[PDB]
Amino acid sequence: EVQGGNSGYIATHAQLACGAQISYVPEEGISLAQLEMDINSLKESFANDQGKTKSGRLILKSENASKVLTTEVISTIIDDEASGRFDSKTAIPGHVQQG
Amino acid sequence: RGGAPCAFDRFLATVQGVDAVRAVLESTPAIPSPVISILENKIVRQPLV
Amino acid sequence: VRAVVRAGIYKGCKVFCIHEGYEGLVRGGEKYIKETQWHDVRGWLVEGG
Amino acid sequence: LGIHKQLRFTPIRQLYDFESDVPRRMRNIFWSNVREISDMLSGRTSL
Amino acid sequence: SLDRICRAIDYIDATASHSRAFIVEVMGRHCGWLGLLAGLATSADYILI
Amino acid sequence: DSIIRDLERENVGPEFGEFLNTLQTDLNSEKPPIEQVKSQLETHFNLAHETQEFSRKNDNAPVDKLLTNYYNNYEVNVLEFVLQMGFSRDLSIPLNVWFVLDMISQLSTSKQDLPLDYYLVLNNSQTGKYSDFVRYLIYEAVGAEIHLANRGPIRGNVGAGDRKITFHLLCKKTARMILVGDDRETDFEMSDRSFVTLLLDYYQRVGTTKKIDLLLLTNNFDTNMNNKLQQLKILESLNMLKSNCYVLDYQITVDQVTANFNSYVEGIPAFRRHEIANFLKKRKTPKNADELIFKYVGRWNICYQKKFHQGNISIHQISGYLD
Amino acid sequence: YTPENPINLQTVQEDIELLTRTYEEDDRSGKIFIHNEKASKVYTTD
Amino acid sequence: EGKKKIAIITSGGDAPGMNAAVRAVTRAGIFYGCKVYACYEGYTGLVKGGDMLKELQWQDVRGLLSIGGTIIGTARCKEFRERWGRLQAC
Repeated sequence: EVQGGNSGYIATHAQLACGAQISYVPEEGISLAQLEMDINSLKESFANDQGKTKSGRLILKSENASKVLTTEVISTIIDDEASGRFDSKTAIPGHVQQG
Repeated sequence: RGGAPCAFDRFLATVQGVDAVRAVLESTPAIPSPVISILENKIVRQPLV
Repeated sequence: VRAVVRAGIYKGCKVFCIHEGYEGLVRGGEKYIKETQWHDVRGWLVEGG
Repeated sequence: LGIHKQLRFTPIRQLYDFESDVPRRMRNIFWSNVREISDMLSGRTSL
Repeated sequence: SLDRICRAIDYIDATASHSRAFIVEVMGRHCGWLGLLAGLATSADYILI
Repeated sequence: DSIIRDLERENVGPEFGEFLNTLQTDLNSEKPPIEQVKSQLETHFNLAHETQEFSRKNDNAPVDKLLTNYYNNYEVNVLEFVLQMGFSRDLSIPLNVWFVLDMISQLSTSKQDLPLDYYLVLNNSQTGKYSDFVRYLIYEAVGAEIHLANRGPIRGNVGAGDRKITFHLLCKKTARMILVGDDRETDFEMSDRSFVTLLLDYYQRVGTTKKIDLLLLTNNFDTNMNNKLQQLKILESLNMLKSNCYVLDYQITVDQVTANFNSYVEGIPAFRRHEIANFLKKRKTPKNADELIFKYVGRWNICYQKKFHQGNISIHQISGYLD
Repeated sequence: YTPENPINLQTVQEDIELLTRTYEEDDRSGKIFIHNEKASKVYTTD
Repeated sequence: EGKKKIAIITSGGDAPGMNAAVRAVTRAGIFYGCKVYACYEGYTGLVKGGDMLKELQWQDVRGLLSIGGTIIGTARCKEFRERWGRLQAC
């Protein structure tokens, strides 16, 4: 879960700087079709990890991207769809990001 | 005689109603004109005669 | 380097990483001039030097 | 006071009336290219 | 009591048809309040109070 | 026997039922039933010229030995979940069926193979009314006298290795039975566009997690819904093809859809990225937004590799996945 | 919604499509969905 | 006329569920590729069949499963007791 409110600037730049696979931004929102497409991407990504470097996978979700499809909801959907091939866990640091 | 049908009637009319349409399509002069009936919780096509 | 390897690959061209800079360029060969793949530059963002 | 491509002072009038979602949103983006590149580098397919 | 009466009238109204009249015999020996209010609540044609 | 009635009711030629009445299989002999039916077909329907010209008009491409020539004995005998995406409009139904038997026999040489599951989709109306005819021949080629179904997969042993095959014919009729829960009356109109989503719905309900290792692609009927490129872009989108899956696109007549196919599949990540991207503005309209082709768009990040091309017949293998 | 039948992003999208296509025809109305308490630990009534 | 014309009649005394029956007959008829025609006021509408025979649309039978008696309307068997009445209905 990313801060910045209705501005998708921080999640955009954090995606580039960290090598996140996806960044869900308030300007675009989160569609079910994109969510299904992106989950199938993860399904294929892990099926192709056989042989390559294990660098880890991130999805950055700006809190404002979806009020319904929340960090916690999104992650539960990933587990449901993953069918034991991989798991999903959330990371919600909070309004501490100020520094 | 008035009011909304009970749970069972809603099921009974909807199910017999669908079968009535099927019975129309599934017809030929050889196959007798039926009465959509219910027997052992099973919808049955009894002859009208 | 991660960016050059991936960008060049995406734009449909072979990327070679010249190891040990100019030394590798002058000495040449497979020893210093290796063809680099998209997954070969994995997690290099964090890597220092 | 702002960075634009140039460090420039922009009168509040033009940015409030024309360049902002004055309302409940409080925010048009520039980072569109950065987005395209990060999806390219990670193999993301949009719709 | 008024509620019981209206519950019956409501069921009666909940149907189709020409040449049909319906009589609702109401309990209430001394007053016509129940007859009048049922008549009002269910828009009855004629009340005998 | 019950099938011969279905074809006469469908306004089809008697040439099919006449074949089912002469269709015998001596499963006691040395020649495998697949080749007994294969031989019977070729000689009842005289597809001699049609097989010759199908090769001739593709620059002598061995149609009879496509997989065979290309792969080693191992490679072709390792392919276990084949998925044929309908018939070629350019070929006759008897040649189309023959080609499925030839393909099946091309994957069952060694007796040291794991079981095979073959999925034949009859996507349009013009072919869909041949499902039971196809199934009955399959029933004989595999000789399902080991342990036919109105709706169900044919299980037997096939080829020279008597390899266990488990063949499934997916069509609008089996689909029609599935929806009305095996009820007698199934004569309600079913869109071809509706057939793909329902085929998708079965794989999702069965929870099937086996990967397509050999894909047979072609030029079907109802191309507005049953397109070759879009067909692939959906199996790409849904994660249904193996990490190193093979894609075979046989045909005769040349279309833009065949030129757009090869361009996409042989193109660079930037070209694919943009290919998908254009189609989207060019075809996604509020009325058409719901469609399965704007939900399952393909994956640019998937990397194909050319392995064969002999005039309009080619094989491509999934070499990579960029992430 | 029942435990016997699978619930997912595709099924949900299909359910939304039906509801969408249904409402864009209506002109007595009001639609309902029946959710069995034990159907999905993800796609709940909520 | 391309399709099959199925006529639905609710005759006799009211019975709750007649509307649910009409809704199932209509909607199933449409689904199977027919045109469903309502015959108003029992057999009377079949005997004086003109404006008494009207088509029913998939939307016409909305919410009928919680209604009753009949939206087609009912009537007593009277003119359909005579042969000349049945002849006209035919």
